[PDB]
Amino acid sequence: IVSRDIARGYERIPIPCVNAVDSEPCPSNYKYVSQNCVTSPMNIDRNITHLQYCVCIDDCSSSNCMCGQLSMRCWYDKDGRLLPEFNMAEPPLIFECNHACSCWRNCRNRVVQNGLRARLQLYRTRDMGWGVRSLQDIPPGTFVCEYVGELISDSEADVREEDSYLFDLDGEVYCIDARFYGNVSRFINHHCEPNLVPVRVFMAHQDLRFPRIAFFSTRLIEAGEQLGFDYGERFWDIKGKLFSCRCGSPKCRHS
Ligand SMILES: COc1cc2c(NC3CCN(CCCCCN)CC3)nc(NCCCN(C)C)nc2cc1OCCCCCN
Ligand SMILES: [Zn+2]
Ligand SMILES: [Zn+2]
Ligand SMILES: [Zn+2]
Ligand SMILES: [Zn+2]
Repeated sequence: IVSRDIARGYERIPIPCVNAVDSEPCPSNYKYVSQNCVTSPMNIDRNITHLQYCVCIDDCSSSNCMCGQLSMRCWYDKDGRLLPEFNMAEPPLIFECNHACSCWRNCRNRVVQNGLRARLQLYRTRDMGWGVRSLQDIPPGTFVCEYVGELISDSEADVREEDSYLFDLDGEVYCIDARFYGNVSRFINHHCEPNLVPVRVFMAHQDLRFPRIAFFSTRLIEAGEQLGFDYGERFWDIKGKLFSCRCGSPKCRHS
């Protein structure tokens, strides 16, 4: 246990850092942030009159909810987990209720905006690197964590040497660079048969150029199991020429 909480209390629950492999301290060559940040101007559309919202008089569990319609339909069940019908292979955009909605803060269409609910842990792996794992079982379709970092423009990401922490939000594209500023997600390793899938979500604003990346479990994740997600083709078309994926999956597509 090299750190009581890498989030310094910014998350709803601590994210401890342990090392049972060697004596290396907890990573400290980056700034931990719980929400996305920018290192320049960024004209995100936060005009409240531009927000589409609902006028539900219930807990937004009816087919009339405008926010559910924008999401195709509300995909969250009573527990806040994605319904079985959710398409993990090609996730729809999710629009959660916002402050312009007539509903209450505890309505059904609010999950990602409620923050971290799982017991996660940053840990030293065998390959002398770092990974993240759940310390509890996590049912399928559960929101685990958001991919947080430095929001930057495509051209800006194009002049950065270290590109191993980028995440594309594919006119005019933007990326999230978790190299200098990032949250626990910057430590999740790649996996060809991922237990985590990224979903584009909109909460306080609905500027389509700036979706927020939420990781939902693709199946039951057992306590102690390491978290992972598919980095994608761009990552491997570039890094594939430097090393082979070691996710160790019988279906590994990058080794
Ligand atoms: C590591 O894998 C990734 C690399 C990326 C990258 N790399 C470039 C390579 C060339 N240098 C050039 C360096 C020049 C240096 C000059 N001193 C700048 C960074 N650029 C961009 N977007 C910008 C592409 C240009 N646009 C015009 C299309 N996105 C990337 C997304 C990646 O997968 C992310 C997958 C998830 C991984 C999560 N950890
Ligand atoms: Zn509603
Ligand atoms: Zn609502
Ligand atoms: Zn709403
Ligand atoms: Zn692999």
